[PDB]
Amino acid sequence: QVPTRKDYGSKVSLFSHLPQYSRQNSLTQFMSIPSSVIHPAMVRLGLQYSQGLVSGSNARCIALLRALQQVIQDYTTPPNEELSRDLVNKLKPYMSFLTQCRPLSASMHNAIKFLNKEITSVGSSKREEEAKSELRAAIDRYVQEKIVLAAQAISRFAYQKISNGDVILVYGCSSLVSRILQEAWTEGRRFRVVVVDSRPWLEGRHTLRSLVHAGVPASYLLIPAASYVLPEVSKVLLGAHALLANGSVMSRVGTAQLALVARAHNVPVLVCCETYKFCERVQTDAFVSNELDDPDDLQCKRGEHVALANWQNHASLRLLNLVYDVTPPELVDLVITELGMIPCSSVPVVLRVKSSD
Amino acid sequence: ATINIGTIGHVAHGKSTVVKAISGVHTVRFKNELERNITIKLGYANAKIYKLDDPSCPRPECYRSCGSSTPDEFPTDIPGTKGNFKLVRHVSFVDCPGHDILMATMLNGAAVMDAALLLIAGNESCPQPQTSEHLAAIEIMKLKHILILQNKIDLVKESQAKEQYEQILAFVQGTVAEGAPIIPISAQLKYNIEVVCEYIVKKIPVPPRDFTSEPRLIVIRSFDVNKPGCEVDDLKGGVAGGSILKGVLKVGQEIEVRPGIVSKDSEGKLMCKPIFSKIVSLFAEHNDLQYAAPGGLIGVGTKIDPTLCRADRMVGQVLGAVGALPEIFTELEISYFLLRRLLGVRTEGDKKAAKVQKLSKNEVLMVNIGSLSTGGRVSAVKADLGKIVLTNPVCTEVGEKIALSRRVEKHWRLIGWGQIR
Amino acid sequence: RFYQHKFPEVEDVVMVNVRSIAEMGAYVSLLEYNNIEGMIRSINKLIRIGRNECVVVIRVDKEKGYIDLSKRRVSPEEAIKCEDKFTKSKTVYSILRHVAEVDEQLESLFQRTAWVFDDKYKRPGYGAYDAFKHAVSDPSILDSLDLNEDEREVLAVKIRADIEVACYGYEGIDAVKEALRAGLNCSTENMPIKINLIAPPRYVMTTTTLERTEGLSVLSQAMAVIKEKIEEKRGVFNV
Amino acid sequence: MEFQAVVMAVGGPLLPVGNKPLIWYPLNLLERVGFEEVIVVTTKALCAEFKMKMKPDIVCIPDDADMGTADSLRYIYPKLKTDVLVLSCDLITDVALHEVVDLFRAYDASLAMLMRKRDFIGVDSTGKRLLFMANEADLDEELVIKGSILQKHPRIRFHTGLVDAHLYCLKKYIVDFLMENGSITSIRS
Repeated sequence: QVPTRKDYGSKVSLFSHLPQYSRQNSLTQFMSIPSSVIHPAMVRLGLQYSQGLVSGSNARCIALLRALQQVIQDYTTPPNEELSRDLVNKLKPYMSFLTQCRPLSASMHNAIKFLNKEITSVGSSKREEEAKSELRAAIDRYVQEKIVLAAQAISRFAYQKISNGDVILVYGCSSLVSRILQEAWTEGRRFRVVVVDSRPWLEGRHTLRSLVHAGVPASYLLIPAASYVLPEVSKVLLGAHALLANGSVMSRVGTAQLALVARAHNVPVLVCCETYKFCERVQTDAFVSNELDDPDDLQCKRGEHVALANWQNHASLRLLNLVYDVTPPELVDLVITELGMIPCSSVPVVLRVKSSD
Repeated sequence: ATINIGTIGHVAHGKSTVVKAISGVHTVRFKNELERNITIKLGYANAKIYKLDDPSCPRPECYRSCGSSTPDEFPTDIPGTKGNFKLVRHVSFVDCPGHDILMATMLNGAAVMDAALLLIAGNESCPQPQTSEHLAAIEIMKLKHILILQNKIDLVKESQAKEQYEQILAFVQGTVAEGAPIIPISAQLKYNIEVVCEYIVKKIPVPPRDFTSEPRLIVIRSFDVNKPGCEVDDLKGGVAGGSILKGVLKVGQEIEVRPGIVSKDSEGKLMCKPIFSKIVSLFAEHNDLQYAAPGGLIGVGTKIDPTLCRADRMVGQVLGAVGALPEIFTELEISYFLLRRLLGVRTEGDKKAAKVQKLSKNEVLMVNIGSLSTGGRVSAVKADLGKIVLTNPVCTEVGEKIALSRRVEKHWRLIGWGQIR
Repeated sequence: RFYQHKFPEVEDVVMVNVRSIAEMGAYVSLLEYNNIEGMIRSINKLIRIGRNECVVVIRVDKEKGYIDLSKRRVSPEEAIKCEDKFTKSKTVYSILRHVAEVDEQLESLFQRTAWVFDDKYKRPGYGAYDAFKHAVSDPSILDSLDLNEDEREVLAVKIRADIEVACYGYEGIDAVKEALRAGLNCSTENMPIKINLIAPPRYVMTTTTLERTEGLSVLSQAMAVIKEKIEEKRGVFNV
Repeated sequence: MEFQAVVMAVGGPLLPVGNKPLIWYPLNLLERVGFEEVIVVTTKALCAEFKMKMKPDIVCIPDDADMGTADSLRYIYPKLKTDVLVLSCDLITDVALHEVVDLFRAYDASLAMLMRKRDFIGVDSTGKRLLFMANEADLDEELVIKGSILQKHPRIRFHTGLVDAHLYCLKKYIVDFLMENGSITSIRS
């Protein structure tokens, strides 16, 4: 009953700080099916989280927080022990196995920092049942406030920025990109969208399937074809997986490429973020926090002459698929947050709106 | 409740509107599955008979005597007259149909009626599909007042009309019908009801019937009206229209069903605690006569757990009086024989009727003890002695009405019978 | 419209509800005088849209629509009185809005429903709903309501316990009925009320809401029947 | 919580004793991974041979005399509150059983089956989502596909010749459906 890991295929020694994770292995072969040492619903949620079936950043963090809410719900605090400290040092192996299973975004990270600051904020003289229902109500109003009035706050803020007759490109499926554009289109602006997508994920199929139903005309292409549509765009928004301290975006694979070819034709770009998507630490590039995927998803249907059929029996061929990549500061112009509009290299001023400093 | 009379009709001629024509009251229940050609329940009616220098057979309605079994041709007779109708005998018609699916219905309400009338169909083929099947279960329970109630020659063509009924009477060697003469009827035209419906009652006397013996009742109904969202004070017992066979059932009469649910450490059969039951309410088919004559049906109201009477899972339970003459052992023996055909479908092959599959080991059994089909797994059963293996310790009186069911398909079959020692 | 006036007088405690965030403060509307609008570093976040918050009035208006509201110099021990002014009057507004079914007719109904009592005994929003609770229990003072007749007289969980007690014997069911009506008789003297039955097989008997934890009374009366009279005639029990 | 399971006694075991009767390995590879507070329903003579079983957990539950199949669940109803695994006795076991329960976790579903090592059964391209099974005589009617269930799901793969094992990874919704709709029976059907 110990959490274990492996490597799979091969892992490039140029990224020795960066792990590998396979998904077609067994994740319950070590663990007997009932357990109280790691809470079972959060385990099966991590298993959801490593079957690939949740990928949207605010979606996966709300899924993890609903899960840890359900974990702190059913586990009553037993007597003859300390109240909060036992719960938090049971919560640490929990998220250890969780970021073991599929690794960490920024959202999970500062979310669990908020729950740690909450569980050390709980008064120990408060008795068990009202304290548990109190922290229950506290964290679900936290995620309620942050997520849904972040959605409608960036709606009411980025609505007054969108032109008429303009077009707009976007890349990656968050939720709040669909929220701003669909909740704008329910207020009647005048535009047309275009969704570029990439490989191996074929990611924005989510977004294209959404916007054909929402009633907005769309276009669809992949990043070899990027600069062909780049003259036409007049403004571009962009969802993000992880904000940084020096005005950066750590997100899906080809984010900074469209940032660079968007500065290269001088179309200004805005991104949409919020409070709990920036870490405290910061980096120069992605090669110290970027994981890998299954190599063997790459494929073509060009007959049965698939060039990547017998890969790993060759040793002079490596599959090195970055999934979670960084963007420089002074090519993305601004971010859009819950406070309004602030420029990109001014983003660490929200670091001390903590105690109004 | 003096004499019962039982019309017995096999497959495919119609037993709904002809029950309406000559008996008056038709059978109906809820989620009934009432008929497709003939019925599948006991077709019972409530009758008070009177004859006033009139050969006709009237109902307790005292003005006319006709029916509604045909739309066009009405021959009719002298019906009678008014004036607070009288009562010759406490008689009431009953029916026992002839599919092979109603073994509960066809085996529980057949030994308890008194007179029998076997019917010949008129909507079937040139071979006889079920003529030797649906009184052969009534062979072992040994009724006496049995008649060929000749029914249909109306739509019957002339090539299969006037001689083949003798071939049916010769084909029924498994049916006690050689001492059954013919008083004919008509299911459609119901011609001349004053002689046609006369000697089905007038020729038939009382059966051999015991007046003051033990009421050893096998019950035919246990029904109840306690749907979700019900009343408050429906404390009753078996709300039944109950045909009795023996024993006078007065007010304060005693009657016991000894096992019911089998007693503690359920491998014995009896503990000396009798089941006390005072039947006061008794509905004599239009009236509340608390003094029940044997043989005939009466509307029985007992006083037991009302929870136990909603779905009648108690088809043929032995309720007997004091003086517990039934047997106490769990190793059931019978003196059986076999059904010679394997019939129920008509063909010209003689191939499914090849043999009689006996008892075995590691092989199932089921047989309607009265109308109770229990079984279990067997150990070592010999060739020509019937040792029925069961699971219910029941102090039943005599299982002289049994039908050895046997699976070949979705439906079971008929392969055996037997008389208890 | 709910109240008789249009604006409350000098130093009246106000239940109030914000709509949107202004520049000076927040555009705070006010439902309790039919939606009149007034005024009161990440303060500007829209955590407060559509939620009732206790406040007190500040200055003196006559007609000019002065709606300002000091959240600071109010006292929270009087805020429960403001919440009583809110919730009782909100039940009044709801039920009295469902009184009408098809404007100034409704307002003249409102001045002739609660303001009759509050011009006879002068209690602003406390004795109105409680006097209505009196009136649905005693409409004697509603006889003064010389209105049309059809508007006058218009003004969970219970512990469904279940223990099936029944016997097969006629003397058995006789003792069942005797001790069940005797348990009703014993329930009469000690007076737990409202033990009835709506299902003849079981005892679907209702441990009602008169003390909300009075399962002990129906329980020990039931268990006294269980131990006393019936169950020497095979009283065998499931849940 | 996950901490319970059950095995039905009769299918749809007194005389058959191979080395032992039908309980060799199902309790092994049910209890070689966890499951040490289980509730087994039983039925009599077979209820009292539970010392040479040498299992680290045995909890037997008897019943009435001649019973069906959903009534077993309906009488063990008042004490079960969480994830439930119901088995049968028509089983060999030759598979690491963690995979069926982990896929049942992996969709957060309510149902499961085992169809591996007359007979028709369908499932989609991923091999995971089903419609219904077809047998030899109840389907005297030929085969009926609903409209929308084939309008959305593109293909279906009917399987020919494997065997059932009557496993049901399962949870509280359908057992509440069984206790409220009591007259609905035939767990295999």
